[PDB]
Amino acid sequence: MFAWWGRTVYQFRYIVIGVMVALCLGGGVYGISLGNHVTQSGFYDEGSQSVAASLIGDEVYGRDRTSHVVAILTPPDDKKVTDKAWQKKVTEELDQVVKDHEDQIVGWVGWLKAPDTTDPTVSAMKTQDLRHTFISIPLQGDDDDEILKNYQVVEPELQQVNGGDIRLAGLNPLASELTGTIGEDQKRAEVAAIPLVAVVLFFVFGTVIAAALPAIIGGLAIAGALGIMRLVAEFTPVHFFAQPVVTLIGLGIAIDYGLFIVSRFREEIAEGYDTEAAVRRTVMTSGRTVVFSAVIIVASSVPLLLFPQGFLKSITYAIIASVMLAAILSITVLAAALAILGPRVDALGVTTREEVERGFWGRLVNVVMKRPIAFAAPILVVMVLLIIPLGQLSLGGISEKYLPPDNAVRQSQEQFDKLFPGFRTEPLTLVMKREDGEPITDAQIADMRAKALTVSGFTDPDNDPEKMWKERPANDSGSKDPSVRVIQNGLENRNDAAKKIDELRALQPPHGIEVFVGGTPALEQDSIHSLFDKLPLMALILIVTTTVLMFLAFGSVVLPIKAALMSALTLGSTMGILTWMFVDGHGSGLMNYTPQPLMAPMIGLIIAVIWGLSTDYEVFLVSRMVEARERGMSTAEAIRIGTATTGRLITGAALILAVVAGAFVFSDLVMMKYLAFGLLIALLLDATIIRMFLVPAVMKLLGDDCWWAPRWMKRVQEKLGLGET
Repeated sequence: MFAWWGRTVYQFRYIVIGVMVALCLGGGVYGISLGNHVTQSGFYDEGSQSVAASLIGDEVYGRDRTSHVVAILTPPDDKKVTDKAWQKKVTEELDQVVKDHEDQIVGWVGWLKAPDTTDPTVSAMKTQDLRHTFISIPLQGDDDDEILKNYQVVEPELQQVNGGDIRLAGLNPLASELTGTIGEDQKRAEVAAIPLVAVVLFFVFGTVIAAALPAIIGGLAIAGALGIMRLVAEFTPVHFFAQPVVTLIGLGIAIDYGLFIVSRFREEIAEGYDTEAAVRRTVMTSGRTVVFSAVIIVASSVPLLLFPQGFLKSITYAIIASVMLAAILSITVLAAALAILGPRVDALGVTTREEVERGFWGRLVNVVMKRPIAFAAPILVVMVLLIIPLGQLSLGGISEKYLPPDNAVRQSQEQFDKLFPGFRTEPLTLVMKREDGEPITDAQIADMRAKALTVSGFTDPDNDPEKMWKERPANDSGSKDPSVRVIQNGLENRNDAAKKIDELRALQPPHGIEVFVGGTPALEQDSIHSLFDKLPLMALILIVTTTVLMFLAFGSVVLPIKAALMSALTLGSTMGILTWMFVDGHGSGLMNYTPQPLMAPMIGLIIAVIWGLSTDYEVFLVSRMVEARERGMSTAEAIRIGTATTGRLITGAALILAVVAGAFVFSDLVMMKYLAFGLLIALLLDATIIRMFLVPAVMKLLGDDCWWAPRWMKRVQEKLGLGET
């Protein structure tokens, strides 16, 4: 058991050193190079009819690659686009890029390719003043990654047209801007964070090693996480911006764990215990808390596996492997290292009031317990207002509003969207499939169109129903099948989408043929519906699982349901404050971002994380309160000893959470600013208001009830082998 590994680490000291040092360099080269090999197109389309209709549509008519990049060309010296010499010049320039990238571009299409054309919409492309015209440059590729790599192959030559004066916007210029914000945020973090975390560590300690240890743990952590994921990638892959967030969160709570390990070790050394005895009780003492915290986090993450998605699933998978690897390094490499040197790790030093505050905390807790209603009244009245704002919530999807207002690409896009209205559309698709496989008659088409025309409220920009519900264009790379045909059309107001969506699904097609209703508005409204359909069951599993787990940690049945209710209150209050600052806009002008609806599954993730985090700190605290109560003594003694042996710990764990929170205020990315700020604010509010107000008051209210426990449940607890408090 632990005694065995205790003696084995001395007998195998040489190989654990040779392996773990070899592993970090090996994991570094294999990790920095390889293992992240997953696509970015496909984290949201999961099941439903709209996705089947999208695969069938792409399979028959072929993927449409014209809506990738739109470049706006402007002649210098205020010359108009009708200038013929310039057009020839840029055409040769265009032909020059066509000469250099035949393997990436199919070709260019637009009014320039046919100045004298009878096509209405193309004559509607030129602006009424004949001063601006934009062209589309489709690129080769079967997925967005190959496309992006082609954009990076062509961006130089495309950015060199018009003597360098050319603004590049669109899908690929934006994807490039996003991943570049990734690199800017990583480097910003490594040049703003490692010095800040260096001075914060140096200002809390007095010896170099104690402050240098969390950094050593941090470097080994990312190396071992990249190695874990390299092993994970043979079965399931991990991707995205969601990886650095996983490294900052894991490295943070991991430093918290090693903070509680260095603190408990210094404490046992100061009481006068030898290294072995101290390490054995700290091991079990910490390890039992980490095991409880981990099983709690697992119960917080598995329900998402009850309802799959993708991006979220990959993150919950990353969290489980990150917390488990953190616990393993906490109870293996670190504990052994601290065991050999011991207190002479603090010997050399930099050669070249905590008790007064702890007493103020004791006098203040005695004042609170002395006049509790003066605290209970304001807290519970503060409670009603938390959910007032919660009701206001709206749910939406991704769009160009997701970037900061000073980004060049967004303004270029907004200019395109105001200069050339009507070209950008999000249409609903009517995918038609016959099971006989035989062709669809012209009459069957005029009949389907007449029934789609029996529903009002659908856009008609031409002002003519004969031209409505056109057939989709057939590209030269689709397996044309007369068994499938699709017609599409946008909405005048995306808000009537929900109403009209129910009208589209309710239509009865002809006898033998089947109709599929698709398009991006339907996938979004079906994920929204499925989430608000499975939200009650999610909360149900979350509550029953956390209550039984607390019924196992504690011996009571009322205390777990009480903590569950107070954790639900904290949850509701957190999402109510978030809706109160992100939906109505109070605070948007200062932090520089635009208020808009949130992506619901991210609110599910934040609820699970906050719940598990507050529960872990509740188990750590009441776990020490119960250990002291189980050691005898009166209630006031157990209270004082608890809020005395941990005031300095919860204070340092808070300083740490604030340093990391300042690193997430520097984490950039607007949708990351909303999430990271939500977690930081709620975490500080709960960890400085909820725990310290609610706990002393509730325990006081219970009184002697705090110790009751059914007899058969105490024998069950004893029959499993648990109770080494």
